[PDB]
Amino acid sequence: ESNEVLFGIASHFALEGAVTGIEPYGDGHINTTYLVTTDGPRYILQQMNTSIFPDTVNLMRNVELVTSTLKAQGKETLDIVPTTSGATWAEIDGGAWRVYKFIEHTVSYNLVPNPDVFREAGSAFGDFQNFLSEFDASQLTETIAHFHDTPHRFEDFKAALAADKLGRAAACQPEIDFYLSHADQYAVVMDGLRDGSIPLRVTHNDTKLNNILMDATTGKARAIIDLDTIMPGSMLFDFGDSIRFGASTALEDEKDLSKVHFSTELFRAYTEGFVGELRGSITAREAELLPFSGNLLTMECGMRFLADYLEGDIYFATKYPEHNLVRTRTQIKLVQEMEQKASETRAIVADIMEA
Ligand SMILES: Nc1ncnc2c1ncn2[C@@H]1O[C@H](COP(=O)(O)OP(=O)(O)O)[C@@H](O)[C@H]1O
Ligand SMILES: CC(=O)N[C@H]1[C@@H](OP(=O)(O)O)O[C@H](CO)[C@@H](O)[C@@H]1O
Ligand SMILES: [Mg+2]
Repeated sequence: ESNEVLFGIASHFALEGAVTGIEPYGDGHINTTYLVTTDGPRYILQQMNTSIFPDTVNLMRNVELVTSTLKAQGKETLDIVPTTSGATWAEIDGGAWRVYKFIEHTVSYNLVPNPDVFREAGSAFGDFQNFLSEFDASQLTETIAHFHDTPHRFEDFKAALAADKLGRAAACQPEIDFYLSHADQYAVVMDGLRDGSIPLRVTHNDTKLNNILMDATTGKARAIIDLDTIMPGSMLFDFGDSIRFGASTALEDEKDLSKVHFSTELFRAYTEGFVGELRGSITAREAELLPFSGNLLTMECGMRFLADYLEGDIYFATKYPEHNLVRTRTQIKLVQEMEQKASETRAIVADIMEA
């Protein structure tokens, strides 16, 4: 957007300084995020993606509930900056906008630099699961239906495949056939939720590493951010998605596949932190499925990238024509290694569960 428009958006909100700049910020794929610099404090300005989140009112009700509950326990969270009229967000010229205080003195990662960071991530998201269990499902309505319903995601993929809108399928048969051939594996968690053998828990559902901010001095988790997909699910969704993004030795969109590997050391680090917090609640069946949840969420995210590629990149932000194809290829590479290292990851979980 133009500065004129963005500065105009900013004037709707109860900011506490003269705005000097509003610049695109971050590696989030969904909302459109800006850093607001002023003569004092910083802010994050976001245009919410209403094609993905059509029910802005319900989305903001969830964010308000989660954040206000954290605040009421003296816990740092996202601080909504209200409109100058006291609302939690603003509809302006057909767009939905919100502002958060910029969370200061923090660092974040798109790639794990060492095991300690990822262990801390595990601890933080494990703790967040405990926090979220204080809510019952009825308080947090789904912001996106079938969000980690992998069989449903596969129906979406198959439809995108069959339509082949852009004729992109011809260049990615190996990737397509990978997802088609794994179709038998996609229902394991949904089946478990449906018949009661996996508990339905309130979950974050987007636990990739760059949705948590760590303190720049202590290295401890300061705040879990990107609260848009908090809703009922399985613990396995949060665990698996974290492993997907953070147990890789490479970026999500790394072009050079030789750099992309699944790290059992990073798997162990995260699991130690995560299970460490949830040992009192984790069931036998959840523990059994922890390794495979890595596979599952990586395949789900990968199929979604490839579906988006086949549909002309309508869902995820992209920087170049092949971006989603590049992303799907890292996810496949990771799953190939997770399959190969299945016995090691089983052993790692078994080991951590006793200790
Ligand atoms: N309150 C905040 N303080 C500092 N940084 C933030 C804040 N909120 C978001 N960010 C940064 O902006 C990025 C994108 O925001 P996010 O809510 O994750 O958007 P998306 O939904 O598009 O992923 C985050 O990954 C993080 O780096
Ligand atoms: C609401 C939504 O679709 N979020 C996506 C999206 O997360 P963001 O933090 O919003 O960029 O990109 C992820 C892949 O990087 C994917 O796993 C996730 O489900
Ligand atoms: Mg995000």
